[PDB]
Amino acid sequence: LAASATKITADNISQSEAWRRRRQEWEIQKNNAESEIRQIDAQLEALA
Amino acid sequence: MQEQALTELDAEKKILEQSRAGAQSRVDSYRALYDENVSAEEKRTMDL
Amino acid sequence: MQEQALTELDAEKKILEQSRAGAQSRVDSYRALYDENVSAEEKRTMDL
Amino acid sequence: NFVDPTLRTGQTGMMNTMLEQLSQSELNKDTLENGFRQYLTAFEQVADL
Repeated sequence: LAASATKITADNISQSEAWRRRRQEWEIQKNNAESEIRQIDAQLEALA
Repeated sequence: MQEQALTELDAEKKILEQSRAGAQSRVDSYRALYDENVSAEEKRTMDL
Repeated sequence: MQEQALTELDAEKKILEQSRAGAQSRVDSYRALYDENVSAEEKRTMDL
Repeated sequence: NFVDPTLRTGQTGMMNTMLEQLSQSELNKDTLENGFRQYLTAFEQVADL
């Protein structure tokens, strides 16, 4: 029963780590779109 | 003919403004995903 | 008119520098992901 | 420079099983108090010997 318990808490740590890697991928996608805004704004200034 | 050459750039501005709107929508999506790290219910399942 | 043709390239430089900044941000993200192979807690769950 | 409050040699099983429970991301006061009370229970048991 302690083996089942430590397998459960291992699954808990695995879920939290998967969610943290998910947030890191969201941060990468956020910075991609946020740099693309600055690129499109400089491109609008070049068009002006 | 020069006036048509000048209004084509006013159409190019519409192209780049739609690109700007799409990138702003991606930023507003991923900032909302990144700020809410784990939901109120993803915390409940770690507690469970 | 030639001076406007010359300052448009100084706006194009701003476009490519924002692209350079976005790619540098992606490199700084993925090198940090790649160096930390498994986290300190992803090792704990394998131990568990 | 090289000490780690997480990993120590000779670290007991009580500290390890408390570090298991604090390894999630959401660390509010309730999780971090229940883990400490469970650690203190195990500490009581090894101190009653």
